[PDB]
Amino acid sequence: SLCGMVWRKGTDYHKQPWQAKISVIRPSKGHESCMGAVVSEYFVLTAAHCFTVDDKEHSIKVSVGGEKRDLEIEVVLFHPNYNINGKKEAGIPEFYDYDVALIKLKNKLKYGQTIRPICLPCTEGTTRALRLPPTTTCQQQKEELLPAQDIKALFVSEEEKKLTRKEVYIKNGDKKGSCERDAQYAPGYDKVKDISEVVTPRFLCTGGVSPYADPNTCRGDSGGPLIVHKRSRFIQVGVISWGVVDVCKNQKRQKQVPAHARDFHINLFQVLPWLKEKLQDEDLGFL
Ligand SMILES: Cc1cc(C)c2[nH]ccc2c1CN1CCCC[C@H]1c1ccc(C(=O)O)cc1
Repeated sequence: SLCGMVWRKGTDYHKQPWQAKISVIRPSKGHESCMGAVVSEYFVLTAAHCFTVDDKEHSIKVSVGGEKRDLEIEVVLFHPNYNINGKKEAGIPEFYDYDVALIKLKNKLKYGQTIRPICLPCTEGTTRALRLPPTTTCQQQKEELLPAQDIKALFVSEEEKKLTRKEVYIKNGDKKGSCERDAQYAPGYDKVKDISEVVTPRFLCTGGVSPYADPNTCRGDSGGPLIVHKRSRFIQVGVISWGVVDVCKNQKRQKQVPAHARDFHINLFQVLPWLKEKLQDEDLGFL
C-alpha cells in the first residue's frame, strides 16, 4: 500500500504505473475513449460521463499496465449526484457536476512495475507519501496539496500505448475567478446568464497562458487523474472532466482564445464522503 511511487529509467507505464486506458465498446463521435487511475487492487477511478447510463458494466473496456488484455468489470459506481441532463432547462446541454465514477474489478490487480496505485487525498497513504506527521488531518492535507495560489500539477495523455506527461497549473489563487469565468468560451455555455451555474464548487481549473503555457486536454483524457507531484511521490487531487477547447480536433480555436482555454477537473476533496464510503474496505486508511 505504498502509493504514488515508481517501482531503472524505464518508459511510459513504468513512469506512470497508475494510468488506466478505457475504450467505449460501441463508439461514436465524442464517446470513443477515456482514462482512469488505479486507486486500489479492485478499483479504477474515472469520470462518470465515460459510460452509457444503461448497462454501465458492459459499455467500456479497461486496461492497465499498457496490456492488450481487458479486465473483467464487476460493477460501476456513479457518484449519486451526477446527471448530464441536469440543467437542460437552463440551456446547459451537458452538466458535468459530480462527474466521477469507480470501476470495481472482479479480479484483484497484482501490483508490479507497470501497475501501481496512486495516492488519494485524506488517506494515511498520502500522509506517508508527503512525509507528514501522524497528527495530519484532512484539512492539513488540503493546505499542503491545494494552497491558495497557482499550483503546479500534471496530467497524462495516451496514444497507442505511448504516455505523455503534460504540466499544468491549477488556478487556486487570485486567478481562480477568471479561470472559472472562462467556461463561457466553451461551445454551448456562452448564452448562460450566470456561469457559476456550470462551474460548481466541485471543480478545479487549469489551462491558459499564465503563469505558463498550459497544454489542454482532449475528450479522450476524460477521467484521467490530475496529479500533484511532490518529492518523487504522486498524489491525485482531481479527475479530468471537461475542457473549453478540444485541441485534438480544434487547435485553431485555442489559437483564437489562448488566454481563456481552460480545463475543468472534479476536485477529489469535494467528493470525499462518497470516495470514503465506496472504498471503505480497500485498506486505504481514510482519515
Ligand atoms: C466532454 C469533453 C471532455 C474533455 C476532457 C474535453 N477536453 C476538451 C474539450 C472536452 C470536452 C467537450 N466539451 C465539454 C463542455 C461543453 C463544450 C464541449 C466542446 C465541444 C467541442 C469543442 C471543440 O470543437 O473544440 C470544445 C468543447
